[PDB]
Amino acid sequence: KIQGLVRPRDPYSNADVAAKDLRQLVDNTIKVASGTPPINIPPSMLRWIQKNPQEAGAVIGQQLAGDTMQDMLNNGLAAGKAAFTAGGAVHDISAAGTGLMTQRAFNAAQRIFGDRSTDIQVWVSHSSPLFDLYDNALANAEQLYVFGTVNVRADAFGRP
Amino acid sequence: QEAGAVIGQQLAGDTMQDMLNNGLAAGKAAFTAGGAVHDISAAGTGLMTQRAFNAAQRIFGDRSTDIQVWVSHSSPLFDLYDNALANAEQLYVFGTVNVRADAFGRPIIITDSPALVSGAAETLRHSTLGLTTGAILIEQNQDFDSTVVDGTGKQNITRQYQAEWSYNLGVNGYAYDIATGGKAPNPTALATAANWDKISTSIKDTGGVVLVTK
Amino acid sequence: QAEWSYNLGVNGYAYDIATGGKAPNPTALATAANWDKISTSIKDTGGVVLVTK
Amino acid sequence: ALSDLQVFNDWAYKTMSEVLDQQVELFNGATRGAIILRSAGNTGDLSEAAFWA
Repeated sequence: KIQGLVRPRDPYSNADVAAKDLRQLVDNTIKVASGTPPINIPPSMLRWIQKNPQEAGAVIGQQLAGDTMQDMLNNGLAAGKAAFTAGGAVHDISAAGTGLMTQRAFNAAQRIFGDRSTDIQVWVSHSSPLFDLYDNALANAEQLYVFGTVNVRADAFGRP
Repeated sequence: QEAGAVIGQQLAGDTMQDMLNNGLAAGKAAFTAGGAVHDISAAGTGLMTQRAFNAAQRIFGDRSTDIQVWVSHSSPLFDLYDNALANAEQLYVFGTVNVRADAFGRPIIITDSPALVSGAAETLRHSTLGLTTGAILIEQNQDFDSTVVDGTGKQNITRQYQAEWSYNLGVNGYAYDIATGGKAPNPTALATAANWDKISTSIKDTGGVVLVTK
Repeated sequence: QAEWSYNLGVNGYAYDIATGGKAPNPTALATAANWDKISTSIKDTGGVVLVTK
Repeated sequence: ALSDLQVFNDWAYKTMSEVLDQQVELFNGATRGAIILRSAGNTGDLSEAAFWA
């Protein structure tokens, strides 16, 4: 995006105007490789206990499917966390406060996105923060939570 | 030639932006000069339970229904949102927090206009201006001129795209002061006060009221 | 033995493979200076981290 | 193995033109007529208009 594309051009004047250049930014997507340690699956042990040696493979794939998904998600979440911090898209409330406030924090995140605050779609987080907000809902200093409304998962700004 | 298309799409965006910003800055100054300015900077960030809106609505005494909108920056909105998050006055609930209303049937326009923010940190202020029908007038003169000069003599030719145009802007009930302004005012002259003469006999005749908040 | 690979990309951010490495480990994925801010506006970039003790 | 082989990575020229990020669509209906944009203009650095008081 060329900054300062529109100048306050005015007549009754011919002052020198500096020039600008056209730049091209580049996007990026790194590739992550993952493997599995050699799983010792001798048929002898299964046969001794009267079990199909093929069961060893069945259990391998069962856990592998979940593990592979976990690896991709955890890697994606870690990459996103660092990316945002590197880009400056980060707000610290650990020093300025404690735990998770009653949706007062998400308001500060709205400040970060300013006009485009609506762009934020989800609130991917850990279990602890939620229980902290649950405690905030159960300890609503401001009277806006009733017994039936304290299990909400919204950020009071229409975001899950 | 591919650069011409991106130059064009960015131009259109920046032209609409520039016109809007200049209009907002000129409107703010006109209301301030016409006395349609209210300061809540001392009373916190303002928008307190939207009482600042009410206090600014007080300016239009008999017919405050003329103002039916509230143009402002994003920060004031989240300040009011943060206020809605803590109902010290018990006037809000978990659901009634993300609201764009001043409790008087007026939408709160949100825009990151540099003409709506002044100063930094403590000096930083936020101007929420409420407008009537036809308060801010913008009229493009459609005098656009465009010539690309291919600078030569250098190792590589380098085109020099240049574009020039103009647009007339005015404030309902207000008149630009050339003596304090100029024949061709810059954004600064449009934003500075004393550059707008109040013509309407009464303030309610003029369209627009600016509410300055911390 | 099982082996697989997948690409990872964050909106408005370019991985610094120079610092991250040709095959970055999950510690490099979280390592700072391995991500480059691209979109001039932070609003253009997608996502924001909120550190809460 | 892969060290012997040569990688050429991947690249593209989407040339997506980053544009203004600020919301400036506030004209006519957008502001309920409060801020209006008129395609037509007027001549002369000034445009006076004498109306009765």
